[PDB]
Amino acid sequence: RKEVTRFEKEKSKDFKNHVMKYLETLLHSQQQLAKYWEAFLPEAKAIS
Amino acid sequence: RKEVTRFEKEKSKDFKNHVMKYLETLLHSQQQLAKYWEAFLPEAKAIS
Amino acid sequence: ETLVNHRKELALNTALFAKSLAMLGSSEDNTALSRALSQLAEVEEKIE
Amino acid sequence: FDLTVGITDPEKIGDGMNAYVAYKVTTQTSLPMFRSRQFAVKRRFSDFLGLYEKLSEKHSQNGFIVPPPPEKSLIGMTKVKVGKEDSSSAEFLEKRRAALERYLQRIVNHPTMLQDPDVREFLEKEELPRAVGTQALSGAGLLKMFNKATDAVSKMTIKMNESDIWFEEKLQEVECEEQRLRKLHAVVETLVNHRKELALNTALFAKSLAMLGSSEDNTALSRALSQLAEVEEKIE
Repeated sequence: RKEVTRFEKEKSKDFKNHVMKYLETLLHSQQQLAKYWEAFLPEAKAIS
Repeated sequence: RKEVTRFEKEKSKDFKNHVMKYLETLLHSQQQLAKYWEAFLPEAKAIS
Repeated sequence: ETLVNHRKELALNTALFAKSLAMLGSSEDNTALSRALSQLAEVEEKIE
Repeated sequence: FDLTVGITDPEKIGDGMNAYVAYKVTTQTSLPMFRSRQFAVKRRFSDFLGLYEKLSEKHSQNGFIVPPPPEKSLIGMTKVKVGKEDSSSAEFLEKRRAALERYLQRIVNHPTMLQDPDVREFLEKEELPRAVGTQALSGAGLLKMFNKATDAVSKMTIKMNESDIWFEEKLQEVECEEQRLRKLHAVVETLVNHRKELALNTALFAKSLAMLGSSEDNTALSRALSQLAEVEEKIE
């Protein structure tokens, strides 16, 4: 009982870890994609 | 002389064609990446 | 020719990325996880 | 409580097959079971693994799970996912560090068994911890092999107990789990196959600009393609 309830809380914990890796991929994708595509924006509004 | 000057203007023309394909890839990449990443922005600022 | 070789199986790998969500349906079913992975489905389909 | 380590000190003794590193561990958790409250230890990869597997045998005979360390000595040589202990010297050190801190977080993840004083004092000091741990003493190996051969014959009637009410979920998920991990890590090996040559294709995309330098040289085209160079490098 102890180690399988440890398994449910540990599965919750590392499911949270890889899902926060997924939404962390979403977050650094958001900020990276945003920052270098707005850096590409003036050279898109001008000649590239 | 006629056909090689045709080759220089035709090379200029289709170099312009594939380079406008490159900057067209840049353009549709800009507008597509912009539109669906700003569509992903509210579900990034909320739960995904 | 190497692009013709591996881009098709790359597209098949994106199809298997979509089928990995049914593989997650063969596992714990949490709707907060399910919205994230179903959103990632159309993300990777747009990217592909 | 507190676990913030710094994995440093790549003390290499041999290169290639199963490199052994006395790496730094910055030991947090300044609770009063920890004596000095601020200390950092070194951990030699030949030393603490065998003693930790001894302690793992101990808390296995009273009954617990082990956190998997960076593995070696027939555990890290026989089908972890592929193998290649030769590669655990210079490039998969980051894999060693990653699974190492996974191991450390799972050490933290047993707080009822976190109050074990001997392993706390061993990870609390840097004493070159008992270098006989690199071992080959599998005389119990064939013993548990024919014990497994006996259990595979005589598990059936005991499965019909109240154990079934607790095991049917684990059996369903381990069947679905082996199916999904077979498919998923097959996708991972195909990813290892083709992402590297994809990166090489992006390198050839960069070399295609020198191929354009072997053609008409217009600076308006050149700025666009040199901008696309760092575009595709950022994307890659």
